[PDB]
Amino acid sequence: DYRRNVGAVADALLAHPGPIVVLSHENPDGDALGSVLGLSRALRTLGKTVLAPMTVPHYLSFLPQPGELTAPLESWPQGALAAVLDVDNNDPVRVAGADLTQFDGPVVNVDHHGTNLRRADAGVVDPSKPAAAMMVADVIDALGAPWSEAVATPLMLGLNTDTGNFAFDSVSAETFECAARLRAHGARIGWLNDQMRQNPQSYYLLLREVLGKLEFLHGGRVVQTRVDEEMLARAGATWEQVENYVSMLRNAEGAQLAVMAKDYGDRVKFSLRSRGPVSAQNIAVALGGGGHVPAAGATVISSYAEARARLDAAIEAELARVDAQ
Amino acid sequence: TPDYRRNVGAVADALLAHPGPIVVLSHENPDGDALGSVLGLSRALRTLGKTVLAPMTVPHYLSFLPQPGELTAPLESWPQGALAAVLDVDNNDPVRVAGADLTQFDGPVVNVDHHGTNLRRADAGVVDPSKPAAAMMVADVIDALGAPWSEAVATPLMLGLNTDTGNFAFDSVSAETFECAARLRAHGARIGWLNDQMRQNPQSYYLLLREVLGKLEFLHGGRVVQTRVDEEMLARAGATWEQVENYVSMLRNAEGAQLAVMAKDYGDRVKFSLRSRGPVSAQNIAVALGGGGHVPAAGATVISSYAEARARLDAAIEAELARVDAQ
Ligand SMILES: [Mg+2]
Ligand SMILES: [Mg+2]
Ligand SMILES: [Mg+2]
Ligand SMILES: [Mg+2]
Repeated sequence: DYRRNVGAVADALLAHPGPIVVLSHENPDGDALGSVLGLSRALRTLGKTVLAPMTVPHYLSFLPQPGELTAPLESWPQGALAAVLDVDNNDPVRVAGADLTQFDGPVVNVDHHGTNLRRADAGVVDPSKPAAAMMVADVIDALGAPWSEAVATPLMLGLNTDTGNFAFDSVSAETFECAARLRAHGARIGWLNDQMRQNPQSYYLLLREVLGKLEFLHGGRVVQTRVDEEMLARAGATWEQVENYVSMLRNAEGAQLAVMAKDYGDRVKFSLRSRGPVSAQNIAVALGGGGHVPAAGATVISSYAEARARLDAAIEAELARVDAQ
Repeated sequence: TPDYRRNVGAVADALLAHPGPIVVLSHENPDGDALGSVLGLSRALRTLGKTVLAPMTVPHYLSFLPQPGELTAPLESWPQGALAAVLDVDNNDPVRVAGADLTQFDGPVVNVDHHGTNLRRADAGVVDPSKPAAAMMVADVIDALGAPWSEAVATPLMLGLNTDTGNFAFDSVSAETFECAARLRAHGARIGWLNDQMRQNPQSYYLLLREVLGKLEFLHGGRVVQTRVDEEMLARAGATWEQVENYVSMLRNAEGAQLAVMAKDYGDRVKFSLRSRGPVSAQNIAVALGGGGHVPAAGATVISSYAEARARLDAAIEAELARVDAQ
């Protein structure tokens, strides 16, 4: 069925005579941007007219060339087809650059999220692939293989970012084979990573702050850090940059729990990473929230001291969880 | 290539045919490729019933990878009838071969290496600088050995592949590099565990980073980034001078910067590491302080206090930028 559906997506794209609007999810990541650019370039080499509305984050701005990605679409072009990647088309609120609730043309979808409703004129959803870019590569082969370096490179970038440079346990042998194909097509791995290593002054100044509120507590097995808007003002950064430090704190030794705490002032908004025989969703269901399986995310509308005490009690609760299991 | 496959075959042949002990060696201060290649070949050779000694000193950050008592201390003499299997280094470069003294040995030597400077002289050998990790080539040798594959063999070879390619990020990564990773992963290489263990940072790392970042400085409008580390900072952090080595690179990553400078202040002298981009020559700046190097990567040791040294480094920086802009 994977093969048959990759084929149906590609056939629908090949058969479409009008413009093709290529879309991904709001706040696009490397997989989103990379899948949209790879598919867009492949379709343009075949002579398709493509619109790709997307707001490029700065750390990814080296990749698009002028006029490849546009501002959000005012209105849908006549005879358009929508190719939605790395997100569910049945979730318009999460699809950025065009409003799918105002469109009635054919819709095609390529996604690797298990939450997908699996409803489109032609679609392929495969949670066992760790990046939509892998799936888009298979579509491009099914389109007639319009390969070039310009197509391969953005797809390799999305393979990279969605697997954390081939570090996550989602990486299968098939993931590596796809990277081998992409490299043979010309993907510029060295250039990609020289570009992805660049960091703004904001990053360093904010990481000086983030580390300023760091403590190795619980006798040595839990780490905790904290960020306020003054710290953001002194670093010259934004709140969407604090989401690059909880990963580094999970990496601490002799520890089990790495807690980030965003302190807007009138509420605390947590990100609680962990590792080992400790779960971080038995603290996100012990003070409320949502997420994925090992992740977390809980908002306490109190001030700073109180929310942290609530969190510490929930952590001793996961501690009894460990003492029991 | 037939040459490559013939030499892989000759190396496996010499290993299978040898009746006595096989001493498996790599270079001093082993990296992930050295340890991972030594462990993969040693484990494979043991499933074929061979007597293997693997003398190696493992650095702390890699000590998760060997089984306890899998490696030995350096050999103070050679077992009778031994063969030396030298990986990830040239056997004609004995100073760099750690764990045994190859100038005292004249039994059979086998070599598996991927550096171009290798003299290519061994009783059986294969050198291929187009392979980005010796662990790739060791995997090919294990195929030619006929040894049973398993997670124990595949996992250490996967680490060497990771560490020598920078997690598949260097320009040396080829299609066949990824084809090798796929094959290792299919054999059970524990990719998640490996990257967990490689990102296990002691408290010292974070404290030292805070201190280093505490002295970070952006100068000349972002073009120049600069910091330093002294003994007080290492005392406060519980850190070593060794841990001050991944910092000149994290600084070169600063956007808009054409020059990164790290200064190590030992009380009586200051060692400067300089990296530059675009038109800025780190060499000219280093030569002005008494040092030198390549155009984008240079160094100098000034025998003074940090204050005196910094003033002279600022002066040398101003001249270089002034030359660049006047061009
Ligand atoms: Mg995404
Ligand atoms: Mg994705
Ligand atoms: Mg090496
Ligand atoms: Mg090597």
